[PDB]
Amino acid sequence: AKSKNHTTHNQSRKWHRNGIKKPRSQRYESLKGVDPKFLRNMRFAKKHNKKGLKKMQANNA
Amino acid sequence: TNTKGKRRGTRYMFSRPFRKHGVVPLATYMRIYKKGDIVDIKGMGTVQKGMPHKCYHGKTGRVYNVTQHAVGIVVNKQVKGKILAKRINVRIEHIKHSKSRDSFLKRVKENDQKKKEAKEKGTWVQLKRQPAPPREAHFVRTNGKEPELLEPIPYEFMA
Amino acid sequence: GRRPARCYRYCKNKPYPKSRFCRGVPDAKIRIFDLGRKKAKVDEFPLGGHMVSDEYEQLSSEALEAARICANKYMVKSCGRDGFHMRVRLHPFHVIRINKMLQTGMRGAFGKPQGTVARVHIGQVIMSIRTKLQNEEHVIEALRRAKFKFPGRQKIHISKKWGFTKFNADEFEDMVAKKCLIPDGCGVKYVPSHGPLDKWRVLHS
Amino acid sequence: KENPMRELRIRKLCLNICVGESGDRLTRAAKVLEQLTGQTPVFSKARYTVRSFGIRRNEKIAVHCTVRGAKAEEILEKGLKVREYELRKNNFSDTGNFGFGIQEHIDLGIKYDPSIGIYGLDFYVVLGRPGFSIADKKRRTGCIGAKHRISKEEAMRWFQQKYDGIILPG
Amino acid sequence: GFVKVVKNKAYFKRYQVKFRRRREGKTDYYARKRLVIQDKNKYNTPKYRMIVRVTNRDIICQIAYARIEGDMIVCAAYAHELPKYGVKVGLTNYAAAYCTGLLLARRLLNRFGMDKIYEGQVEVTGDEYNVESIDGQPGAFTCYLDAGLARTTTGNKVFGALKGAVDGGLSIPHSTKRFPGYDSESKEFNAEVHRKHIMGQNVADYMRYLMEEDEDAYKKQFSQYIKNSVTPDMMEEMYKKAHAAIRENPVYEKKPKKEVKKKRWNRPKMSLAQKKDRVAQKKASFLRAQERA
RNA sequence: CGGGGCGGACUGUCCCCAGUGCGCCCCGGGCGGGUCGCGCCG
RNA sequence: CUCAACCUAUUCUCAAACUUUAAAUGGGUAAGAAGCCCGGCUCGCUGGCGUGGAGCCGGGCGUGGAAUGCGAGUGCCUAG
RNA sequence: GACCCCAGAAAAGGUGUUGGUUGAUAUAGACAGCAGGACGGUGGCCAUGGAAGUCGGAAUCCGCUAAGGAGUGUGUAACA
RNA sequence: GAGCAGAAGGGCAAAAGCUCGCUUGAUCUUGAUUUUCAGUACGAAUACAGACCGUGAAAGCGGGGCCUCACGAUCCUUCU
RNA sequence: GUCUACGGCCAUACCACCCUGAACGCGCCCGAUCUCGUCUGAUCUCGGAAGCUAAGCAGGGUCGGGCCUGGUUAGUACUUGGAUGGGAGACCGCCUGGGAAUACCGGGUGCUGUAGGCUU
Ligand SMILES: [Mg+2]
Ligand SMILES: [Mg+2]
Ligand SMILES: [Mg+2]
Ligand SMILES: [Mg+2]
Ligand SMILES: [Mg+2]
Ligand SMILES: [Mg+2]
Ligand SMILES: [Mg+2]
Ligand SMILES: [Mg+2]
Repeated sequence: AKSKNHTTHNQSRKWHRNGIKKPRSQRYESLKGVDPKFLRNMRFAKKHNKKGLKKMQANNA
Repeated sequence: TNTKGKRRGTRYMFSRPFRKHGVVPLATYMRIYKKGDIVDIKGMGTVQKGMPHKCYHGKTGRVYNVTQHAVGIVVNKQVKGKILAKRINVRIEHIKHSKSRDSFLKRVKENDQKKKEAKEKGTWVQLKRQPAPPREAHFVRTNGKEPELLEPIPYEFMA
Repeated sequence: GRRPARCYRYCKNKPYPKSRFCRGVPDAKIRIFDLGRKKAKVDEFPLGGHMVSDEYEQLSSEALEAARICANKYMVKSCGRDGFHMRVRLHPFHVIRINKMLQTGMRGAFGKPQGTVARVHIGQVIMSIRTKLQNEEHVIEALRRAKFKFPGRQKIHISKKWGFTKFNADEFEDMVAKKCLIPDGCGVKYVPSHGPLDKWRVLHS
Repeated sequence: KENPMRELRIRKLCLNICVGESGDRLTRAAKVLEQLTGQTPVFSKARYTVRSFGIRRNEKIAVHCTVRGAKAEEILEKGLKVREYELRKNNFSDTGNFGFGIQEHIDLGIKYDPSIGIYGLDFYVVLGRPGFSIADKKRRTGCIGAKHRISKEEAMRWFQQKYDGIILPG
Repeated sequence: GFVKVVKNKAYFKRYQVKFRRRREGKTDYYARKRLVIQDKNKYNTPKYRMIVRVTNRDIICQIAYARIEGDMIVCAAYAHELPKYGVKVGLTNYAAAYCTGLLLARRLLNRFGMDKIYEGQVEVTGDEYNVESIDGQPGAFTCYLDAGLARTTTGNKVFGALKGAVDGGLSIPHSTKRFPGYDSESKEFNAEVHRKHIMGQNVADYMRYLMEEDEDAYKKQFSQYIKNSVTPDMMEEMYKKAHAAIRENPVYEKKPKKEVKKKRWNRPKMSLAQKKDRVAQKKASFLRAQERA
């Protein structure tokens, strides 16, 4: 009739068999969840990087 | 059997320290948080808006977003056999700058200065931290005074 | 209709005081904790003797009452009704429960209050008697007799303190002389050398 | 000798008429206070329902007003005429304020009216020195300090000196 | 004794003091948080404000932005420097509040170089005016009124300082509900009685009102007005000359500090050795007086 | 463990009684670390 | 004269659902090249200000910035 | 009596023996034995039917003394 | 040591309590996130963004109740 | 050496009582025509400048309470890991590392940012 209710016994042994891996961090994390007003302005800044290229290469040279 | 309430078991966790109740000091609202800096999540209970969940109290994360009153923090959370990066919105009353990153950033600037000076002067200097080495050989003077004899004291029932 | 004390000898539970959560607790059997000449001044009874437990255990309020009466009767016989002062230094603040059997079995087995016990630690003082110097042998015998009312192992000790105070008997008198101590009923008041000078001027006058 | 900024003065007078119930009795009482002060009084309600007194919570029970300045000094003299300048010793509180009562309001200097009744009232003179208002100011409010306070003995001395009053040893 | 001592040892052990400037009754920290704290997505952008504090004898107008190490005042103008420019008497009134608000605006704009641009309303009229930024030019300086603990009802002098600053060229958000010309019943702004208040015509009306009724009360009230020979018929022109002088030269020249001998006026703190000696001497005097009997 | 000369403050010994710090300079005794230190010994 | 309650200074004994204080063991993060430092360019966001913030483009820096050990990363199908 | 878990024991006792702690007496004669004395006021007071040291309530002294409690027990109705 | 609707805990003093004045942010929208979690849903919650408003002199605050509870798929119906 | 305006940390800053306060200031203070609020010009708002440091405020004092920081308590309490350690148990000791809190006894009694004054 009655049986065991709950245990975390042997759970930690199972977790560490394949390791508890930290999430794979890498360059260029995603922009999900960032402020929409800030985000749509950065798109305008990226779009208009074309102009001022002549000034950039003049300064770099 | 345990309830699933969002603030179960936070009776002392979100309570204010002794004789530190009342108005929140204003410099906590004047801290500048940018994208990429490391912040400890505390979770004070005077402000009930933007409270982090109790599983993030004491955790440290990295800011990825800044709003008018809060920040978005990427903070690791361990769920059974996996760790996954949560993103939480926390008002600035419940965070503070982590000094571990400040200490390391200080040591980087000192290291780059030390390399710069050593190259321009003509020296090589150890920049890595080394673990505490075994003690060096030394002489201990008695100064003409014999060491004091120590003996265990007799037992007696104190009180 | 009380269980044998062997069923509640050990501190197995957490402390379970009578509070707003534990209600319906019967009164402890011991209600009197001081006997003899409780009104005697501090310098009348310079000798202090303790019964000290050596076991981390529980003593029932029934046993404390029995041992209190047993020590009182011997002290009265050998020292008179005003030749001593006894203080029981254990209070039965822990409620023990009983799961009363005639639903049947272990279902809903949490018990109802049954009585109260005092939790005693190793080296803790159970009982104290203060008296004159010439009654040292009578105090030891009185405390020895009261040992038989308790489950564990207890030691009789003659304290180096003066009476029921916390000051040593070999420096008590000259502290009173130099006004570091002032009697107040059965005890003393320690007056430190700090505070308003008006208190100091109340002394020395 | 004394600093001129320490002389005692009257802050307010605080007349009060506690009628038992609400209605035409209370309206007549407020009429009496208005005739006495030239100044519209305010009704006060009952904190709690007490049926041994016959009152209920939030029911208009009493009427009161506070008078300051020259008009207060005039009304106090009118009240002290009735008392014959005889205030008992215990009428003075430990904070330097005193008070008394009168049983009939007609002898205050108000002509009788058949419609209006026989209302009595309470006088409560609140004494003060210049500078007492710092406890009431909004910005940088403070206390007045120990020397600047008024004791029962100083209030009694002021009454004896100013109104040549008699303090009965009651 | 009959009653428990409320302020016993346990009371003081658990007592938490409020903030120091709350205990002195100088700062409303509920208002200060909403008013000095910048949005976090604006980072180190300063949030400027105009602190208007009216004193028993002075008007203080400052512009500050909050930092962690304390506030930073970038421009301050006082009403006690008004004798340099026209008006010499009758400070801490509505007309002087306008003058010091205008002086603060002109002083700050001169510090930033935005003088010719953002002149403001040179011709003083009481109606609503709000400076607009000019394209191709640096934007208008924006700050917010900080009234402190003042009760902001219609006619308060802090709104006189605000009116001077917005007419000086500063952009401060406001409504004309709190200017003296506003009428609560009709819910309309007169804008002409407000101009009179700016020009001190209500004070001039009082002077001639007292002149006709009781000359003794007139002397008692405006005693320092007979000195310096200020009359009601010349009040308005005096304030207009004050405005023009403020416009022409708002630069503050700090008075050079004089040589002073270093003097200790307040008693220094007694040392530990002195305190112990004082206790020993007091004890000795008690014993000596006792043996005298 | 202390000695000299000027400024405040304290004491129910007040006669110009007694005692305590502080700021500047002149001396004295003791302790420790650096010193091309300098010598002598191992 | 005496006993109550009251107040004051003490005194005995306690708390899973009390607490000023407060461990040990424990939990998170950091210990660089995706870093640091220079210049410049873009922005419709922000704005006293060539102001802030973010993004982008060039350049120079390697003593590879604790110990120890180990080769890692990633996908599909899947039984019990 | 005889070895983790583990398969049987407690309070309380012992002039069995062993070690330890504290104290006391003693050549000014300990201790134990054997042998003498163990007195007067006073058969002290209050208690009662009788309580004389010895059913009890209080007192608790003095002289002679080497010493002898106005009493440690047995005993008597009380004595003895 | 009161009060904040209620259970308890947290929090709160020119507050979050009390009294007034004006109001309807308890409204219209798209996503993101947190909580339970399988990292599914519901419920609840957090931070924004776009409208239209309220209030205040303004900074601001407000898309319900100071926070932790107060609730509900497919199919069908009904309204907009 | 101080003060004012605005503050940061939020008692080393608070609380009780006493003493002193030069100059500016800050106040108390005088009045209700206007602006504006009241039962009450007490508060608030406004217009002032005869008087006063009595109060607030500032500084100092008190074998002051509190608070802050040390010593002690104490290598004590508790505790990581270990043993075919002890003990009928309850519990205790040792090894290996970490290590408190009262009482009691000392010392201290706001630092400071920006702007602007006074101080022969
Ligand atoms: Mg199962
Ligand atoms: Mg049985
Ligand atoms: Mg149990
Ligand atoms: Mg406000
Ligand atoms: Mg919106
Ligand atoms: Mg809410
Ligand atoms: Mg103290
Ligand atoms: Mg250990």
